[PDB]
Amino acid sequence: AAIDPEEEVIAEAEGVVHLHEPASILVVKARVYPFEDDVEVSTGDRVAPGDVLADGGKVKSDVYGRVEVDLVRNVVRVVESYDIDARMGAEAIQQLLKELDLEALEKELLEEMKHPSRARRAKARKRLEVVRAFLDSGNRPEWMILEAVPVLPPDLRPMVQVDGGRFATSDLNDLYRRLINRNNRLKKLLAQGAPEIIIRNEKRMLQEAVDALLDNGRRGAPVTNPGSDRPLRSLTDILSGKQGRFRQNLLGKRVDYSGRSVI
Amino acid sequence: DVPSKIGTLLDLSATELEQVLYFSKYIVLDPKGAILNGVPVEKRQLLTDEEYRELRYGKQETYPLPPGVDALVKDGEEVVKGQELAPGVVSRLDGVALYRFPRRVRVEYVKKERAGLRLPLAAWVEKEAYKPGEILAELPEPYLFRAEEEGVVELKELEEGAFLVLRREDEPVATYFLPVGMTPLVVHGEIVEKGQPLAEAKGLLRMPRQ
Amino acid sequence: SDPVRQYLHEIGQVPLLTLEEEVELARKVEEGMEAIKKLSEITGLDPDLIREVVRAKILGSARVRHIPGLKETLDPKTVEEIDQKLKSLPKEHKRYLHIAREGEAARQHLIEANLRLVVSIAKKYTGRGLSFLDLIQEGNQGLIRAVEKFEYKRRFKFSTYATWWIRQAINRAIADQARTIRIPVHMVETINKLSRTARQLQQELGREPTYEEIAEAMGPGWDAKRVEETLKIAQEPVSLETPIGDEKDSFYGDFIPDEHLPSPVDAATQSLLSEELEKALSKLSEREAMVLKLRKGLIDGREHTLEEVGAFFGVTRERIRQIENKALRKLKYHESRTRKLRDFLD
DNA sequence: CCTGCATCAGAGCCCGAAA
DNA sequence: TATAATGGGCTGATGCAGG
RNA sequence: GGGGGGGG
Repeated sequence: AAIDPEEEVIAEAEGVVHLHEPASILVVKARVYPFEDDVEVSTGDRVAPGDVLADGGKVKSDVYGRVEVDLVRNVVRVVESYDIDARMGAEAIQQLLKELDLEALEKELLEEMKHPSRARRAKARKRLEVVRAFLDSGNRPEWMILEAVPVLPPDLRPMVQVDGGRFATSDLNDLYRRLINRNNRLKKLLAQGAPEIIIRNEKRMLQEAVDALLDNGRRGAPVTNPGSDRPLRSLTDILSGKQGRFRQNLLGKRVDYSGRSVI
Repeated sequence: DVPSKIGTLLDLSATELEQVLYFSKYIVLDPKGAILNGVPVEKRQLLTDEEYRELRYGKQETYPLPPGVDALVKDGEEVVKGQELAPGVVSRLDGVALYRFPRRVRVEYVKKERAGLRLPLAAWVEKEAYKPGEILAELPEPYLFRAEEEGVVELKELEEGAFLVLRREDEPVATYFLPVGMTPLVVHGEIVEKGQPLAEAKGLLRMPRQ
Repeated sequence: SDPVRQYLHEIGQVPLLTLEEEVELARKVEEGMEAIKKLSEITGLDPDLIREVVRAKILGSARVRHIPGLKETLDPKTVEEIDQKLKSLPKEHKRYLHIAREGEAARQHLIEANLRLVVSIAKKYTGRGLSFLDLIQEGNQGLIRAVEKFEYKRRFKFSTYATWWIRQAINRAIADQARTIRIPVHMVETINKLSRTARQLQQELGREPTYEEIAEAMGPGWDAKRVEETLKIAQEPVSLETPIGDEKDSFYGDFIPDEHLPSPVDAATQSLLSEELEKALSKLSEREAMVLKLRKGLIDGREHTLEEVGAFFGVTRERIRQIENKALRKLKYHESRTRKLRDFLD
């Protein structure tokens, strides 16, 4: 078939067809399973050896794999490949920590505490200090990754009109905006079924948005305002240091009813 | 914050925790019986991108053939390690080789015609049917096969052997078959009268390959 | 360890198409959408919902979620039910299921195969307020919709059509996210014009134009006051954390008083006012001061005009307005003695 | 086992500080 | 919505892969 | 990936 009715090749009369001169040859490791009648599994499905493919159950699959229905070659390919669940990101880790019975872990690490070489003694202790820390506290390890990220009250991240009618704004607002864009656009790339290389890229950028909000500069390049080399000041920055919350406004403040002069 | 609290809870190294959080490696939650490089995939193993694709999507490879060069292999043919596929192409994978875009379609049309032929009898081989390459006759000396109608000749040459068709007006008077060892002495579009030699039959006469 | 470099590596994993592979993939995508349209009518279902159900199984169950606009919540229950009706069709009908699913399989590979195109468009749009990766993803988003509307039979190469949608999606992204005070996309288009206009002006005048020279260079409708109010809108906010020069120990935000919360004097002045405000109503009588107090409201502001007063004060309707005055003027003599309220006049 | 060896978080106060 | 365009510009304390 | 003109 082709563009316009012209240039199509129709078969002049009865005959048999041979294919020659390919663009190129693709060798896949798969199994071919021809069919005469209707096919019962559509393309994309994954299947295990012995599963019913076509023709009411006579043809079946030898291998684990995923299905490729050739309607030209009227044969059901199955490319050998597994229903493997392997994940990337915080989504993976959140599961693995959801999936930890800590009392069991404690029991297992205690058993390792009765062991020489002291090194195994030593690291089974450090692990068991975190285990016990969660057990006594009531914290679930899954809480070290966020589903909901909190938003700070606006009067603590103000945007105010200063003398000039100009506006002045706290850095957290730009660190939140970067987060919101990325979350929002990820939401849309999901609904539009984008390839996983694209979804992967945004998912990682989402992490880095969360990581600059919470503790900009901690890992990787510090996010800066456009046309400035100034790291944006993130929540960690606020808390910490000589100019941080503690040392600048909690252990010492400016005061009323005071004054200064030469002596 | 060192040592990572997530890292220690999980017995994941610094590097391992980065790779899965920053989308540089996978970490498996249920291998569903996978196996890679001879060893079954164990839970909590970390696969690179290539590893993940070989286990989740299967292995494959496509090889260019030079323009105009035809393949030493056919569509749907199972291939071994290092089997050769095009004059300069050698596959590095076992599996089912699949044609991509054939530039040349050859459709062999089926034709069933009845055609005639006259030979000596001391020279003919008697049997009820002849199938390709089978010997048809052996002539002690050369015999000249003569036209048995008057007409214009429409010559149709096949790879080996020939067809001859005379006709007056546009109605075919005669359909003759010239096997191998029989070289036509007429050309297409020639007019011939009754009994002009159409072809020389020399020695062994056989039915052609096709 | 570097996020640009890693994505550049991951798109180098997909080989780029040849003209036949490109047209093959494009081919199957469009035929696949025609598949799903006809499957809407056979089925009595909705093309979008069929589109997402076909979509679900090609990608794997990794991705399954509710898609905005679809009538059913898209969970493994409904996609199993909807898939098995799809597979419950005659072989001449269900051949179109197979077409859909390789539709979406080609679309994926067509997208992945053109990711390098987005990079080389996005790299030219650096330094306009969006980060490189933020550009790419917005560019990729255009590529996605260039795949869904490409008509392969016009025989243009895919690069040619996709470039239009990519640049379209990048430049929206810039104009919609780059400003802390987001402003409408066409209004930024006007602002950008003032600057190009001025830059050429300055480029010929050998000095900075005034608003009037811009205004006429902008054509009809533009005067100098409108050049001026356009720029005040274009003004970007500045950071509370800006260092006040010195960079050691000085933030801009530390110089900015809080004018919302009352100061101790103000909060004291407002308390002081209500204190002698009611200690002045009760000193004639509180009843006629209650009528007036009901008129304005110590805490509520109960101020309309004519009507509601028809109800509960104690009297009918025009009398409250009268005792309004007599309370007011008894107040005014009452104040010529207690003249301590003059000071509140500021 | 121990040591190089790497990765991180420290580095005085208050006032003018001329943006 | 359509020529084609396809990979960036100084210290100390502590937890580690390695002689 | 941590830092500066003046006064005490």
